[PDB]
Parts: sequence; structure tokens; C-alpha cells
Amino acid sequence: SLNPRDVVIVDFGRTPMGRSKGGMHRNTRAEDMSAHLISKVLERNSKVDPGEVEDVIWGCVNQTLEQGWNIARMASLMTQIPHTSAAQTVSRLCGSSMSALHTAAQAIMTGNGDVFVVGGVEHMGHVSMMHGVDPNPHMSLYAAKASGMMGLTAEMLGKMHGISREQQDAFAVRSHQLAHKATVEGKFKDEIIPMQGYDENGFLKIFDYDETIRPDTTLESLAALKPAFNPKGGTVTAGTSSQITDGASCMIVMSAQRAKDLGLEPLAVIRSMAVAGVDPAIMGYGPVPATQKALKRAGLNMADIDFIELNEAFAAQALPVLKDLKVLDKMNEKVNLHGGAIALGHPFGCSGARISGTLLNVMKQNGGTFGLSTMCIGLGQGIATVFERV
Amino acid sequence: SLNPRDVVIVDFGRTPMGRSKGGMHRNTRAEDMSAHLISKVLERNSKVDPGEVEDVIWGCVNQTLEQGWNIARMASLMTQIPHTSAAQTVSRLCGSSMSALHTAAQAIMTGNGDVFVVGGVEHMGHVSMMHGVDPNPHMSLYAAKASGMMGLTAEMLGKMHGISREQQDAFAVRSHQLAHKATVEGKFKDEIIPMQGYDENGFLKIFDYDETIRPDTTLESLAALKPAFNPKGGTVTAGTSSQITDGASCMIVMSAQRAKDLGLEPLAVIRSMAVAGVDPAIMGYGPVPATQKALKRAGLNMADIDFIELNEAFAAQALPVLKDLKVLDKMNEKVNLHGGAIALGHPFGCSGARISGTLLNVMKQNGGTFGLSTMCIGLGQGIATVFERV
Amino acid sequence: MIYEGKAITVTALESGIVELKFDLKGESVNKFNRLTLNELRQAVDAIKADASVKGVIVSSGKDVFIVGADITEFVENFKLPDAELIAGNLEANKIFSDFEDLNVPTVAAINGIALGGGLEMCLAADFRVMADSAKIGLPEVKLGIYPGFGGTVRLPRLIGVDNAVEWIASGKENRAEDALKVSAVDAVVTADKLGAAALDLIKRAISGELDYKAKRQPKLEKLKLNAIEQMMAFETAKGFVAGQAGPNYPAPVEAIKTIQKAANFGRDKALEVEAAGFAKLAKTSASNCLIGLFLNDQELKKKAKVYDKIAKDVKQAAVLGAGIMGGGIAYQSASKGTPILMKDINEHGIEQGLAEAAKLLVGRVDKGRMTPAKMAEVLNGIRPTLSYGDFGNVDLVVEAVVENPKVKQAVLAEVENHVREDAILASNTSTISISLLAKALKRPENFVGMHFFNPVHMMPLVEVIRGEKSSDLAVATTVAYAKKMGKNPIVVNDCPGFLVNRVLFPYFGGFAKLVSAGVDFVRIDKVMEKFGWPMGPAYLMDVVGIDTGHHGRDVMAEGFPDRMKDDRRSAIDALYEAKRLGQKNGKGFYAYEADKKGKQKKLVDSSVLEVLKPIVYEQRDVTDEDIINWMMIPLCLETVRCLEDGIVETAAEADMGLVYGIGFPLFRGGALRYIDSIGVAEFVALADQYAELGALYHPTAKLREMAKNGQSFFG
Ligand SMILES: CC(=O)SCCNC(=O)CCNC(=O)[C@H](O)C(C)(C)COP(=O)(O)OP(=O)(O)OC[C@H]1O[C@@H](n2cnc3c(N)ncnc32)[C@H](O)[C@@H]1OP(=O)(O)O
Ligand SMILES: CCCCCCCCOCCOCCOCCOCCOCCO
Ligand SMILES: CCCCCCCCOCCOCCOCCOCCOCCO
Ligand SMILES: CCCCCCCCOCCOCCOCCOCCOCCO
Repeated sequence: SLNPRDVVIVDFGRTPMGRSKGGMHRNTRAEDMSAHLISKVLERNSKVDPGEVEDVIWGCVNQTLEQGWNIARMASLMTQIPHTSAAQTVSRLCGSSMSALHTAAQAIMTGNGDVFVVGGVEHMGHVSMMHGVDPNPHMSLYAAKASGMMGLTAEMLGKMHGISREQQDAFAVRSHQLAHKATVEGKFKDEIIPMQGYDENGFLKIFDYDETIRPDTTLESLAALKPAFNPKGGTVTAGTSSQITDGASCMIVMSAQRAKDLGLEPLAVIRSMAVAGVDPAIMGYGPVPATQKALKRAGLNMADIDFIELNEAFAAQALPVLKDLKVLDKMNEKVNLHGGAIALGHPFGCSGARISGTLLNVMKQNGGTFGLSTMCIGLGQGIATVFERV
Repeated sequence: SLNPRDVVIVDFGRTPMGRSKGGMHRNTRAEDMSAHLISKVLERNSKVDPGEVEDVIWGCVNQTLEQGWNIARMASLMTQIPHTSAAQTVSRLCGSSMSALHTAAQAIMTGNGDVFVVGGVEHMGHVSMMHGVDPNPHMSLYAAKASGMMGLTAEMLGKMHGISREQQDAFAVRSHQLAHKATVEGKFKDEIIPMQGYDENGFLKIFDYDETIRPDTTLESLAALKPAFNPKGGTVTAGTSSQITDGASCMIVMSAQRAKDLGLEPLAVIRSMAVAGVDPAIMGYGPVPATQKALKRAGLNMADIDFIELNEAFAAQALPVLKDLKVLDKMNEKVNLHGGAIALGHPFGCSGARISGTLLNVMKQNGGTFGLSTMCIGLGQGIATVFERV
Repeated sequence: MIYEGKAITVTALESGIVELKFDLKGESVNKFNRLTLNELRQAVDAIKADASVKGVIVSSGKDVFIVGADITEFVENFKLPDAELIAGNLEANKIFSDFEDLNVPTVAAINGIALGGGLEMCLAADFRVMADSAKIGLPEVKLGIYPGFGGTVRLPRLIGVDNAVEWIASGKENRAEDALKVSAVDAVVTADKLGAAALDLIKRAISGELDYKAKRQPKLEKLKLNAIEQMMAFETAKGFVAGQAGPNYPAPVEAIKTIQKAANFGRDKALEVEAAGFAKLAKTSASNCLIGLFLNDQELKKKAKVYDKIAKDVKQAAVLGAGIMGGGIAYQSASKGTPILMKDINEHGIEQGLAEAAKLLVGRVDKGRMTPAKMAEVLNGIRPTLSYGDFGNVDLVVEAVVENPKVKQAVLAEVENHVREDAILASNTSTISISLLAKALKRPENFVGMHFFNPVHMMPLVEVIRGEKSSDLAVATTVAYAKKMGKNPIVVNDCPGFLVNRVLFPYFGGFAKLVSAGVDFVRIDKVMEKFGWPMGPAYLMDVVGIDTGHHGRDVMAEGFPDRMKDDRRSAIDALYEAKRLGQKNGKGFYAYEADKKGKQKKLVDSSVLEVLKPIVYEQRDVTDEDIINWMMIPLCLETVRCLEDGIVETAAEADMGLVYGIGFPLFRGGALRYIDSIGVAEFVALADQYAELGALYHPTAKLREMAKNGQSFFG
């Protein structure tokens, strides 16, 4: 049986991943997008009193304009969540959303709250990444400035492990294809929360799919693109890179005790959490260190993990991570079975919980027991989480 | 006796609080200011291997420009801290830095790391508060927009509890007076880490005091200022409000176990952590709820606390909080004995650990046992921490 | 068809969808007159009765959706008792309420202007589509009343308290972009694809994709605000408006009290609140004519329209003289899509102009508000020059040469020989007669006066001083050119001081008298700022400059010697004769010590008392209430004279010129409305006890005439 203070993920709900360059969310603020998600998710679960939510931990990166001033509370106030609750925004670049899950997890375990609402958001359309950036010259005194350009790191990490242009493009195809498949077959119906938006004609309508996905993506269509971060001899193209996407992901979390009391069947259970660091130059290698640390704390071997969710930053980084994790030959059998950030987009402050949430749906749907969700972080970081289906 | 996973604050070091309007830090980045602090603090404690630092949790609010893109890692990379460590930036407006202390505390308790480096920073000079703000109209559908103006909330909470213009100004004088004294008597020599800066003449020199403090602040000089947030019938003036200050605060934290092994005497020990919410309109009331929750978790009555550190956001809010906490008649005996944010400035992302750190020095210096550090947060929030000297 | 009226034609469409069209046959616009409201009733009942209907689309067959309301026919329905009045509006609201209760999707395809009742009709429907070139708002406040057709009910619950209070209390119009942001509108599209949007939207509501029922709910139930969140929201709103609206509160301070009470209520109960308060305003505050304010606005929207399309398109413009005023006129013309030429005599001038225009553009880019690519276009729009070789295709030319009758005449006459004959010329002078300058030119019909206020990019108002020989086309083009530059132009006839300035100094005359009466100016402006004025008299004088105000005094004294020629050294002469030239000098009524680039400080110092001693002729005692009279009365009366001498054509224009120029407290209406706020008959009485102060406090003959007759300026 479970222990009282064991972290349990009750539910998971994400928004339709829409393009940033004039996508379906071009007229929706990140705050509202988050507030609506949290609100709708709490509805499906009428047995978890919003007043019990000790805190709302939201992940976000470019915290300015719409996303500035603790968006966690800003989005929480427009929810059925009482004013008596708290909220904080956790930023760790890419792994923001996941760190959020960890913070609440540890809180629950230590007896500092019973019910939480974690997740993350990132509206790169209204608040682009290059917006408001002030490169500190002094950084070049301790680390290469180029390491700040995620793309170039993908190039470096790629060169090292030796991944051909074809190897990457082929990966992107597998991501798009699998994403479309899961979509059409309805493997996303449970996690995707229908949301209002505007089509290319300014008309109002509800989307329940991911605009980002491109089924026509073929090796032929990808081999036509030019190197995005290194014209003179590059492999990392816009096609093998994650998409600029506006989107939010939510997740209700609580202790097994307060959970067993509400008689609601768990979606999964957190067994181990881990964060690690690597050199900024090859930040894409962050997953392996973070994963190894998680597996040890979870007392598990990489082989004991049934399904894996590796956020696809670049085909040039995902592949190497999978190779060193010794599971590349098991890809099509248990690695991102619903596609990755290449086809589903990668909302910085959101992807953390999104990949983990989708990870649970894969396990539940395919009778998995142990699952793993990890992702590389900017400036040399990594994060991993090992869930469990009971 | 010791419990292996008990949170222990090893050391604490802050920067000299300098004015933002052309102060001593007008030529220093928030990143560097933070990096230097962390680096110097680690030096004083040569027995804690920087490599063991599982994660650096830094608090920051206006995360854009200099402070954007996970400043925790950006400032950690220029430190002797290895690239193998991790870093995250936690934002909860005012209580950002304190929440950071909580995150690490919980991590240590749950066995997800042994040594941490928490703190916060906020350079309101280079990254002003009103800079890059986009008020979401939708917020007015669930809460008054005016609640977004901290000042107005101070006015509202003030009127309710009935605090006269004299009562507030008198508090400001007490803050400045007590701050200057603590400075002159050297009750700050241990916590303030000398730091390079530039005087009003562009000259280079090291400051080891707080520019913000104004000893000449008298009831006469304060009664001359005009209402800052309500000209036609106001009490909250710039004199009773915290100062716009650029500054950083650091704090090395670890488990009692790994601490006992290093044979280094603890500075304090965390017993309880708490966060609570209130209505945005009277956000300044956040401390009382958060404090009560902390006292219950620490199994202590407000009377058991020897010293208290209440972040002086506004005299109009600090006083009411102290009254309901039923310790107003104990002020001069155990409340902010070294001044507050009114004389020491209030660096958003920094104040959290700063007031807590100062709290410890007060206890250590006055043979206190139980201490309490709490602060109000924007948009209706509160946070409290109860330390212990052993 | 389902219904074919003279104002509304409910035509059927595909899939059982019906289109309720607003087309007042015979008239130019659509409005809620008796006939229209009546047909709506018949229309709604028709659709309601027809069970085959599967949705309703509301449109307009005009250039505008539905403008205000022609209240002239609702006036007799206001003199009735408060019961037969509330129930009266209630019955009218039953229409919109029913349309809101139609068990079917309803969309409002806003094609154009939808003000007052026009917007209230839209707020009734579930969804609202809007053309990017349209505008919507509730300017009821300008009439002394607030929305009476559910406006104070639906808007607050649709876009939020704060947003509603703002939209209502101010009565400002709102563009598509803004209307969409606060969510007053659900979708904005190009005029061409408006119909398609409404149709495509409705079908998505019918299919069940869009929950039209869930979207309607918000304005049928209580507000989502906390009891505490309400106290904060309302008290702050009430407070801020209370201070800038003052004692006679029309729609501003009341609208909020109406929303604060109907807060925890649903539609029906909220309607009763709205109606009740509406009756109070009509029989108290606005009883001293709502008719006037309304018809006055009517005259304007038509006047602004007559000017609008007879006006010549200004594709190419130019300004004479760079530097301060030239750089602004060039900036404004450039930032609004109007290629302008910066003409001057020396290279040093062009430098100053280009510099200032650059400082403003960079100012926005250096924080995030303007695109670097945008700053490029604007800069290219401004074209420097020291000759007239390129003035060949310029349509309108503006002069900014130094204040000198002779010089300005030479320059103006000069440019007239280097531009098309059909080109319009305009001077930016402030103390020189336009009718005088025109005499130099050989084409006075094309010469008028375009008065901008320093800074050109800050101040909204732009006076269109019409000379005695100025053609309508000349004024029309100038007015339009001002509006295109994002300004608010007002036609004013040529006269010393024009409208604004001519009224601004008599106001200062009351101040000068106070200081001479031993009254502390610090206490004075604190009272005037508590009245609603942006800046205080003394503080303003410092900003403008004692040296400037000193010169202006002579300009007005010579103009109207009979009342503006005082002859006793005042604080104005004191400071000037004492080298205290104001803020620019660093010393005026206050001291200003500069911090750095963008900031300076207002300080107090007893050293100013010494200089003012010679001005004190009596240690007269005065209340903060009287202080307001010594100031306002002289200002109001002068406005009445500007209206009587024919400087401004309508009372409406006579007040906005003060609202946008001198900075007249907005929620107090204006100089003329303020008079009505007290009562013309009761105002003359007040003026008489202050008659011992001079001709500046003496009511006009026409004012005394309309005093006994119980006549007010708005009717
Ligand atoms: C560590 C972590 O977790 S995340 C790391 C951070 N990474 C990121 O944030 C993503 C980085 N990516 C980027 O910045 C951008 O996508 C870039 C720079 C790579 C590309 O942007 P741009 O230089 O503007 O090129 P752009 O995006 O306009 O190219 C689009 C073109 O590619 C084509 N294209 C893109 N994807 C595909 C595809 N899968 N199949 C076919 N064609 C495709 C489009 O059709 C389009 O062609 P068109 O212009 O003829 O219509
Ligand atoms: C810019 C102008 C703003 C227009 C907004 C209109 C607000 C004014 O409201 C007018 C008050 O309405 C009075 C109600 O009239 C009663 C007579 O009923 C008419 C017949 O309808 C009977 C339907 O059964
Ligand atoms: C209060 C009345 C004061 C009267 C002042 C009399 C001023 C009369 O002066 C006449 C104006 O002089 C014009 C100056 O001439 C300037 C010529 O500039 C030529 C620039 O050519 C540029 C070629 O690239
Ligand atoms: C007769 C010559 C004297 C010239 C003086 C002109 C007076 C006009 O002042 C212009 C300078 O502006 C600085 C003072 O600012 C006044 C504030 O008014 C704000 C307007 O508010 C508009 C609200 O809609």
C-alpha cells in the first residue's frame, strides 16, 4: 500500500498546441490561457475542493508583460480557486513546468500542504524569446557566449555523437507521424482540453487538436530545408528543431492520503525526482545526468522503465541522449509514442508538465508500470522524473 | 538532538543596500551582484565544497533583460560553483527569496540534495518595476484592478485598522533610527559583504553600509511629505513606504547530517514553513494568515517567538499586522530591531531571505531561541518562516 | 418576409437563421427613436413567435451601426413621476431583455459606429462581430445621464467592473483593437468579411461548438467580484471620480453607485437599479437640460461630418521652421502617415528639428513601444530642406516662424509663391491675429490658423482659428489634417487670445488677486488640484514661465482694455522684476533643482515671500470655497463672452477647448456646464457678491437676460 505523504498525480490537462506565427492563440493572453485551463481541469474533478489548494505552482520563462509579476497568482485569481490560496512562478527555462511538479511534490511529502495545482505556460507569440534580452558581457569570462544559442549547442552535441542530417530529419518525421496518429486515433482526447481560438480568418471557433503537427512532413520535404544555426555545414534545421508554440499545461497533485480519502483513483505516483547540470555548450546532454540520478534515487535500472518521454528540443540532441541512455534500439517500442516538441511545439514554461502528463497517458493506455519524463535545459541543465502506475 | 534531514542555515550574507536613483549599484548588473555575493559567501565557509551544491535557488521578480532567462543559473555560472550543479529562479513577488529557502528546505528534507545555495536579487534600477507591464483587462472581471497598486491597498488596509498619519511616520522614524544604530554599532558587519561600487562622482570604491538609511528622518521632515497614493486624504507617503533598492542576499543551506559531518556550527534551524492567501485589495494583511499557519505547524504560540522580522512594505500595513499578531506592545522589545524596508530598502526578489537572514543575526546577538520572519506579498499573499537557535 | 417595418426588416436566411436588419428607411442613420424601439418590439415578438428560427444575426444597412438615441422624443417621458418613469424604461428594457432571452444564438455584426443605445443593443446579443474600422462606446455622460438600456448592467458583467466604469464614466469611443482586448467584442475582421464572420460564427453556435448559453450567463447573474473586491473596486472608482467631477455629479459618480448596488443582483433586479438611478439624474442633475448637451453633440457629429468630406486630402505637408514647434509638427505628421518637409533658413535649425524628432522616436524604441522598422518609416517621412524647390506637391503648409507679425507675413507670403494655388496655408502663431497675417497673402481664402500646444506630441487640442476671409474648404482641410494626426480640432474665430489662452489668463487674474490679498499660493493650488485641475495656478505659471505669462498679460490687456488691463504690480511683475523667471530659470513661486536627464524637483522656500511682500495689499481672509470662485467665475464668464462675441460657435466647442487645452476638470464638463451645475440664475447671484473685484466678475447683459428667464446654456 501507499504511504500517507506519497505524491499522487490526480489528473492532467493541456491546451491545444497552436502555432505562434499567427496561430489559434494569437488573440489569447497567457494568463487567461492558464486560468481557463486550471479552471476547466478542476471541473472534471468535482471532488477536489479548490479551497484546499495550498498553492498553485506555475512554470514560465519570459516573465514580462503578460507573463510578468508572478503569473501563477495572476492566473489563479481568475479561477474558482479562493483568494486564500497562494501561487508562485518557477523558472528553470525549459524544465520550468517540471520543477513546478517537484516543488509541490516535496511540499506534500514534508507536510506543507495537501492539494496542489501545478503546471506551466508560455505564450511565445505575445512574449517572444528574443524579446527583452540583455547579454551580460561578463558571461564570456566564465563561459562561451555561443552556448547561449541553443541551436549551436545542438550542433556541437550532434557533431560529438555523430548524427547525420538524415538521422535527424528521419527523427522529425517519426515525431510528426506519431503525433498525427495519436491525434487521429484519439489518444489525445483525454488530455487535450477544448479551447476557444481564432482561425486564419479571425473567426471564433474551438480547437481540440494541435496546429503544430504537419502530417505532410516527409524525408524529402525535410531534406529541402537549409541549416538554421550553421549555413556552412550544418544539420540542425527548423524541421528538426522544436516549434515556437503558445500553450499551457495543468496538473492537479496531492498526497495519497488526502487522495485515498476522496476515493479518487490516481493517474500516477511520483517515485523519484532529479535535476543535474552539464556544460552550457552541450546543454542538450542534460537528460542523461538528470536521469541517472533519478534512477538511483528510484532504485531502478534504465531497463525497468516501460515508457520514455524525452522532450524533443532538436533531433541532434534527443538522439544522443537516447543512445547514451542505451535505449535507441528501443525507440519505436517505448520512446515518445505520441510525438515530440518537433510536431507538438515546445512552450518553454509549459513543456515540463506537458511531456510528463502525456507520459502518463501513454502508460495508462499501454498498461505500463514505470515511466520516465526528462528534458534538457538551457545553459547546461537537466531534469528527470520517474512516475509509477498503481 | 539532531534529525538527519533537518534543514540548517549555515551562513548568511547580503549586499550593501544602495539607492536605485543613481545609487552605488547603478553600474552593476543584477547577475554579477548575485554571482559575486554567492562566490564571496562560499569563501567564508571553505568547508562546504561548491561541487556538493545540488541546486542554487534564486528569487527574482521582474525577470527580463538582466534578470531574465533563469538568473539563478546565469549568476551561478560565474561562481566557483561547478557546471554540474543546477539552478532555478523562484518568483512570488515580494516573498520570492523566502520561497527559495522553503524549496531547498523541502528538498533537503525529502532527500533530494544535501547542500543548497538560496537567496534572491532585484536591481530595480536597471529593471524598474513599472517596466514592461501589460495589465490584463480580464482581471477586472474577478478582482479590482486597483488592488494591483500596492500603495492603494496600504491605504485600504490602513483605514480599516485605523492608523493615523502620525502613527505611520512615527514607525518610519523608528525604522531609520534603529537601522542607523545597528549600522554604527556594527550589528551589520557580519551579514553585509563589502562590495565594489561607484560614488556620486563615478569614482570606484567599496561600500559596506546602506545608502538607503536616512538618520535625519524626523517626524517633522516626514510630516512634510504629501500622500503618494491618494493626494486628497492619504497617509501613505514615500517616507512610510519601502525604498526602491538594488540588492542581493545569499544563504547557504544544508541538512543537519551533512552539516554535523563538516563540524560547522549552525546559524539557525528551520522548524516550520507557511504560505497563505488574502484578498488582493488588502494584500498587506498576508503576514497574519501565513504566520498563524506556521505557528501551528511549528507547534508554537506567538508568545514563544523571541524576535520578529516583518518586512516593512508600508507603515500602514506593518502596524496592522503587528496589532492582530498581538505584539504591537512588544515592538521595541522584539520587532525589527535593526530597521526595516523603509530604511533598508525593499528589493523585491531579495527581501525574502534578507529579512530572514537579519532575523538570525538578531537572535544570535540577543540570545534568542525562536524567531519569526514574515512578509506580505502583492496580489494577496503571505509567507512565514520560524527558525530556531540551537 | 417575417417582418418588414420602416426601420427594421427581419429577413430570413439559410438553415433557419434569421437576419434582423437595422435600416431606418428615409433617414441617413439608425437610432433608437420611438418608432425604432416600437418596431424592435414587433420584430422580437415575431422571431420569438416563429419556432422555425434557428438563430438571429443583427446587422445594419448604413455606414454606421446604430448611433446614440434621438432623445428629443423621450423628453416628455422624463417629466413624469419617478414611478411612471422607472417602469417606463423598464418596459423599454423588456425588449432587449427578451431579445437576450431568445432561445437561440444571436450575433451582432457591428459594421460601424455603435454608440449609446446602439451598443446596448449589441450587448444584448450573445456574440458580437466587429469591423476593424468601427467604433463603439457609451458617451451618455456628456448628456448628464448614464446608459438607460441595460448599459450599466451588461457591460460591467461582460468586460468587468473597472473596464465598465472607465468606458461609461468617460464616455469615450473605442476602436476595434481596444474593444476586442477588454472583450467587449468577440471577433474583429475587415469590413469585407464582416457578414461571413457573423454567419460562420452563428453556425458554430448552433452546431454546439460554441456554447452561446454559457456566454450569455455572465450578464444574467451577479458579478464575480468578492464582497471585499467590490468595496475596493467601487470605493476607488467613486473616489477618483468624486474628486475630478466635483459636487454636481452627472453620470460619472452615479453610474458607479448604480453598479455597486446592483452588484450582487441579476439582470432583472439590476435593471431596476439602473432605471431608478437614471430617473434621479434626469429630474435633478440633468433637469437643467439634457436636451442641450445632446443637440449640441448632434450639431457637432454633423459639422465634423460636413467638414469631413468636402475637405481636401493632405498627402503632402510641410512646416516652416524646425527646432521646438517645428520638430513636433513634423513628428506628429510623420508618425501618422503624412510626408512632411522641415523647411528652415540655416542648417543649425534642421539639426535641432531632426534631433528632437529622433529623440522621441528612440524614446519609444528604447523601452519597447515602437518598432525599429517603424522608426525608419517615420524618419523617412520627415524631409529636411532649406529651400522651396520641393514644395510643388504640398497640399497644406504650416508656419512656425518666430512670434513676429512682420516676419510671419513675409514668410507666409513667400511660400505662397512656391506652392499650388489650391494649397492651404496655416500659421501656428498664438498671440497674432490670423486676419492680420492673411492680409500679406494674395490668397487669404486658403489661409487659416492651426494652433498647436507645446509639446506638440503631448497636448491633444489644436485650435482652427478661422480668419475673416477664410474659406470653409480651408478650415475643413485643416480640421481633417488635425484629426489624422491623432488630435482633437475645434473651429474658433479669430480674436486676441483665441479661445483657450483668452480664457486661461482671466483665470490667472483671479489668482493674481488672491496673492495680492495675502493668500498663500501653495494653499491656492492645493485647493485647485482638489477641485480637479491637473496643475495648480502657481505651479502652472512656473511651467509656462513668468517671463512668458508676463508677455501674454500685455497681449490680453491691449486686446480687451475694458476688463483685462489691471494696473497694480502683482506676483507676476514681482517674480519677473526679481529675476525669478519660473521653472526654466529654476525659480518661480517654487524652486526647481534638477536631478538628471529626465527628472527635476518642486521645492518650497520662504525666500519667495520677500519678493511677494510688495504685492500684498491686504491680509484678507478667505475660505477654500471662495478661492475657487475668484478663479472659476472669471474663467467661466470669459467663456460666455467668447460664445457671445462669436469666437466659438457652439457651447459644446466652447467647453472641450478648455478640457483639452487649459486642462479643465473633465468630469465637471466644462466652463459652461459648470455654470449649469450651479444654475445660470444662481450663478449670476454668486457673481454679484464678487463684483467688488472688477469687470472680470461682472455677468454679461445676455447672461443677466437669460438669468431671469430661467434659461441655461444647454437649451
Ligand atoms: C532545450 C529545450 O528544451 S528547447 C531549445 C530551444 N529551441 C527553440 O526555441 C526552437 C528554435 N527554433 C527557432 O528559433 C526557429 O524555428 C528557427 C530559427 C530554427 C527557424 O526560424 P526562421 O529562421 O524564421 O525560418 P522559418 O521558421 O520561417 O521557416 C519556415 C519554413 O520551413 C518550412 N517547414 C518547417 N517545418 C517543416 C516541416 N516539418 N516539413 C516541411 N516544411 C517545414 C515551412 O513550410 C516554411 O517554408 P515557407 O517559408 O516556404 O512556407
Ligand atoms: C448618445 C445617446 C445615448 C443613447 C442611449 C439611450 C439612453 C437613454 O434612455 C432613454 C430612456 O428611455 C425611456 C423609455 O421610454 C419609454 C417609452 O417606451 C417606448 C415604447 O416602447 C414600448 C415597448 O412595449
Ligand atoms: C516687433 C516687430 C519686430 C520687427 C522685426 C523686423 C524683422 C524683419 O526681418 C526680415 C526677415 O529677414 C529674413 C532673413 O532672410 C533669411 C534668408 O535665408 C536664406 C536661406 O537660403 C538657404 C539656401 O539653401
Ligand atoms: C499668451 C501667450 C502665453 C502662452 C501660454 C500658453 C499656455 C498653454 O500652456 C502650454 C504649456 O503646457 C504646460 C502646462 O501643462 C498644462 C496641463 O494641461 C493638461 C491638459 O489635460 C488635457 C486633458 O484632456
